[PDB]
Amino acid sequence: LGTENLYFQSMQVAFSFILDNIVTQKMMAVPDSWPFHHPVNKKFVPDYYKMIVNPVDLETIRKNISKHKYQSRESFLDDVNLILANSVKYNGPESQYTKTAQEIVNICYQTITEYDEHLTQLEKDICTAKEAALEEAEL
Ligand SMILES: CCOC(=O)Nc1cc(-c2ccc(C)c(NS(C)(=O)=O)c2)nn2c(C)nnc12
Repeated sequence: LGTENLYFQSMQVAFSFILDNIVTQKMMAVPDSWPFHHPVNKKFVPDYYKMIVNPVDLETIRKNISKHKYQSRESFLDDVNLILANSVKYNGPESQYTKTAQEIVNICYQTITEYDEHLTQLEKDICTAKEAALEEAEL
C-alpha cells in the first residue's frame, strides 16, 4: 500500500508549504526589501555577476520551494545565508543593502526557531501522555 512513500511525500508537502510561507510572509515583508525580491539586474548593476559567484534572491527561492528542491532545513538555510553573504561580499558591512539583507536573514531564523520550540514542546507532551497511559494499566 506504499504508506512509507505517502508519509515522506506528505512531509515534503507540509515543509515546502512552511518554507513558502516564511519567504512570502516574513522575508518579503521586511521594509525596503524590493531589491532582494528578484535577481540582481545586470542592466542596473553591471559589476554584480563578475563579483558574485552564487547569486540568490527571494523569488528564485520561492520557485525552488514550489519544485520541492529543499528537502532539509540546512539546504534551505544555505540559500538564505547567501542573501547576506553576497551583500557583505559585494557592498561591505556598512551598506543599506547589508543592513536589509540582515533583517531578511534574521526573521527567517526567528521564524524557524519559534516553530521548532512549538514542535519540540508538542513532542514532549506526546511522550508524557505515552508514559502516563503505560503507568495506568500497571495500576
Ligand atoms: C551601492 C553599490 O552596491 C550595489 O549596487 N548594491 C546593490 C544594488 C541592487 C539593485 C540596484 C538597483 C535595482 C534597480 C535593483 N533591482 S533589480 C531589478 O536589479 O532586482 C537592485 N541590489 N543589490 C543587492 C541585491 N545587493 N546589493 C545590491
